[PDB]
Amino acid sequence: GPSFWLGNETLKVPLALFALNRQRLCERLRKNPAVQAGSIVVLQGGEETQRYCTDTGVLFRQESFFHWAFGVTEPGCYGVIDVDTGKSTLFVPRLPASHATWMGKIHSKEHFKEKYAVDDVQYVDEIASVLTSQKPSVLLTLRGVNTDSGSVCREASFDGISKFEVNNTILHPEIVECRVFKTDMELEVLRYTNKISSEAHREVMKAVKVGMKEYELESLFEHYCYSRGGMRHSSYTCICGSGENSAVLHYGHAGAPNDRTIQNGDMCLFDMGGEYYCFASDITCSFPANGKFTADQKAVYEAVLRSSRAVMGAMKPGVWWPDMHRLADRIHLEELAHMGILSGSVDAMVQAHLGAVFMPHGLGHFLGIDVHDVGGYPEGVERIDEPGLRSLRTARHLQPGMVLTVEPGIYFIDHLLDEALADPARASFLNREVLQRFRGFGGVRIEEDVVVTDSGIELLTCVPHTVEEIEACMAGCDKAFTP
Amino acid sequence: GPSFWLGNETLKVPLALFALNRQRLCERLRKNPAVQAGSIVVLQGGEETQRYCTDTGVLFRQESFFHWAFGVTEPGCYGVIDVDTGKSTLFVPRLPASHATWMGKIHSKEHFKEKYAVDDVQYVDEIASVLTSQKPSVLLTLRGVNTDSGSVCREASFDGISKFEVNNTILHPEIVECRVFKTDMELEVLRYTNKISSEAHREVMKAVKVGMKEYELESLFEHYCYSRGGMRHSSYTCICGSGENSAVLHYGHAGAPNDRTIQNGDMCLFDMGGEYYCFASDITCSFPANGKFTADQKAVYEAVLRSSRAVMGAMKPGVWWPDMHRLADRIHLEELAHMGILSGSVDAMVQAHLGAVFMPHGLGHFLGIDVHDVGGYPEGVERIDEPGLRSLRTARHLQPGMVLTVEPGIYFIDHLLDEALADPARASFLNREVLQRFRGFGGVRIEEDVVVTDSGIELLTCVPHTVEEIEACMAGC
Ligand code: PRO
Ligand code: PRO
Ligand code: MH2
Ligand code: MH2
Ligand SMILES: [Mn+2]
Ligand SMILES: [Mn+2]
Repeated sequence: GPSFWLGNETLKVPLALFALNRQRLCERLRKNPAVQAGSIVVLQGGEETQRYCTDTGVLFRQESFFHWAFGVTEPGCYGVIDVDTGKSTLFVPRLPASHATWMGKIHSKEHFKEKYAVDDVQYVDEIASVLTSQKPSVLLTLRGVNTDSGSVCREASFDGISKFEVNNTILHPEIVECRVFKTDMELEVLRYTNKISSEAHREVMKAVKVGMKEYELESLFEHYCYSRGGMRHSSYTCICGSGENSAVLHYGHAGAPNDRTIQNGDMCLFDMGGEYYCFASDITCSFPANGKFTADQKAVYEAVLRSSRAVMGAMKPGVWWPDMHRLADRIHLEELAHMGILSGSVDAMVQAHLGAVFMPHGLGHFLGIDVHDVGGYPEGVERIDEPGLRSLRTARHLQPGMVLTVEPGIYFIDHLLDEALADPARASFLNREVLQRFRGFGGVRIEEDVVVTDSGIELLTCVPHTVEEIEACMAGCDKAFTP
Repeated sequence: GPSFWLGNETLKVPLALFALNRQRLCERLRKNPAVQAGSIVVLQGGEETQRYCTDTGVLFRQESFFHWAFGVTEPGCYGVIDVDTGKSTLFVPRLPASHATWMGKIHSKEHFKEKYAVDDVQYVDEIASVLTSQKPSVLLTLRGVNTDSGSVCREASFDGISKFEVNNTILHPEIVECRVFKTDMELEVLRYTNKISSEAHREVMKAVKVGMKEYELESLFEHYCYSRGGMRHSSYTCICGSGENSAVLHYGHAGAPNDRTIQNGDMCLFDMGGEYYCFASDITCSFPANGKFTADQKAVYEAVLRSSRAVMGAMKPGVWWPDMHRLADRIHLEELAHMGILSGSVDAMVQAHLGAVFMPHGLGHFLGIDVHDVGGYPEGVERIDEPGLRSLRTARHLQPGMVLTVEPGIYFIDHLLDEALADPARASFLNREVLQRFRGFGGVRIEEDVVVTDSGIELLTCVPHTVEEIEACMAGC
């Protein structure tokens, strides 16, 4: 069957991937005792947008649930799936004749049927008549809360939908659960997004020079991903933090726009990931700007490497993800004590939540069509109300097919360090005579993407993440070179 | 005073630029007989957005009117201007402590006052209290219709605004008219955006090879503009049309996403422009993929070059922009007739609107903060209901300080050609036996950005646009 492909060395993605997702969704809904016979899933695709009131078009990127079910890149579509039969119908806009002058060929409905391997294609303005003819019992629309944004997924609507019975509660938890477990075809795409992003990270590490602006490397990363990977989008705005900016977890946004000059002795923390056909990647490489770790930089880096490796070695089905976060905390505290930054009982440090001073974010998150992917907190899975752990994007137990980031880090964040020094329950663990030397260090994060298997994990990422590999990469060594 | 700068060789833009815009706006409002003493202009900045219901942040780009007035890059702000005194007050978000962990330094109000050279800075949550203290007669908010999108500019709102008298009709035409006329400081930025975009077009022309995907050149263009020019955004989605796609005027969007392989013998039409600090550029280069014009490609190309140069040379204050569009039409028809595609009286072809078959779009448009900049059709300026001219984005007469694109083109668009061939009033002019050789040609567009001066124009763009220049650039010369 047909495939999405951007030529050259880019990945061919079979449209069968989306047919399987639809099949899996129907199979799950058929098992759901509350789903009525004759139900139809109704999804509304994204629409094209402009900047504010101007006619400046914004490049259209499909809504993620609609993409997951259909793989459709055109704006203005709807899509329906008959639960009982699995039959799929794509609704496409009826375009004006002038479209052929300004925007491109006005493809036939049959063109879209063959392109997307759906069972039927109709025009959007006929949706009410088409659905009436199918005599559905209930329309299942999409409404629910994203647990990272807090936003409500807005459900499909069309003129005449009020004449149908509409249920907007069943579908969201079910399609979310389908998205949590990646198919073999989806894993091929996530292997590819990690491959290209890993290559781009290596090119960035080879290119960094003292005196460059952070955004020069953002630009290079995105250029590699697009020109060599066909990744028109990134999965999120590139985080290119040098020096003290490496302690700012989502640095690089419009208010702090990757505009610092890289200086000798700085650590760089580059958290970047290209997106291919709406599939994410998320990789973080930390490294010295000048290509040579100092003793202090090596020690911090090695501490995060130890926690990364311990978590990856422990991950398997049945493991509770908060336990991995606590494991990383304990290891960071142990290693910071071995460095002389902390002293005393690590057991007592953990009770005082001292780990969250150095790692205020979650250990890692589901990844998929969204970089912070859906399904981390389904009903009954509670957020843990403690420093650090409350920022975890899931508190689930690991199961085969989940895709997670593993991204421990250690940072030197002045307001968190000063809070600890003002708190009698935490202050005594800090050795200011050594800590002072790490003020303004920034931080280190080591992030890889992994798949939970039947017995452990598969590593998707291939970047230089040991001290020796990093120094070798920055010295221009071939990838195949093993220091 | 302070300047916006992204380091390296990027342009330092003085924040005085925006102070001058605020002063010019107040000067216009003070002359408006409907404006009451004690009025305050209230603008609302753009807010950060995410992809649909996800937490995936969209890179924030400021709303154009707010940028024009204040130059502010942070989301979530408001800005007000006392009309009588010109005093400016910026309102910034009061950020939570966690901002320092996740997003960066929590700058003080004094930092923002120094950065933006405004008279006062307050927190957004104080806007109602601050404005109440000033006892305004009326708040002037922004509402009006963009004549390219048809969308309504949404006016500022804040908690408590219902307690004030609000006027939402006066401001839009006045701030639009100020944007139409670029200051010398604005022109310096548009010279720079054209400089970097021109350099990037040259790099793209040198890099094009048969067998590449169109999007490889989109990527290179944007990489040059960002890494070398500090242009994090483009002014619009890059149009990288090869072969038949060069006849698709806004090719490159998500439904036709620059995904064709460039083939030997194809024409390329690359319409791309980087954006620096929310100032646009818009440049188009057309050229043969293999670096050598065929006779047919050269003839089409030189026809568009002729109209490009004729229009630029005729532009001066007082010229009616529709006349320039018709001038390009007439030249195209003359040249297509010389090539044997057309036959008969060019005067009669013009009366039949045949030029619009080959150039269905407007000759060019205002350019500024937005690539299709505001103010093309103020009240009293009417759109001309004829093929081609109806797509003109302004029907104004030219005046000094206006910034225009000049972008004639000739395209071979099947449905327009076929409609003309069905019409006995136009079919006689077309020679099917010659036209058939140009079916699937695509098209040629040549675009320059210019400023109207007291005596003529100043050309901002510097790209290879003669056949000799193009072939030399592409041969690695
Ligand atoms: O948002 C998160 O969960 C991770 C933490 C570091 C940056 N991204
Ligand atoms: O939209 C416009 O007015 C011009 C015509 C060709 C592409 N841009
Ligand atoms: O977390 Mn990247
Ligand atoms: O027209 Mn660009
Ligand atoms: Mn991540
Ligand atoms: Mn233009």
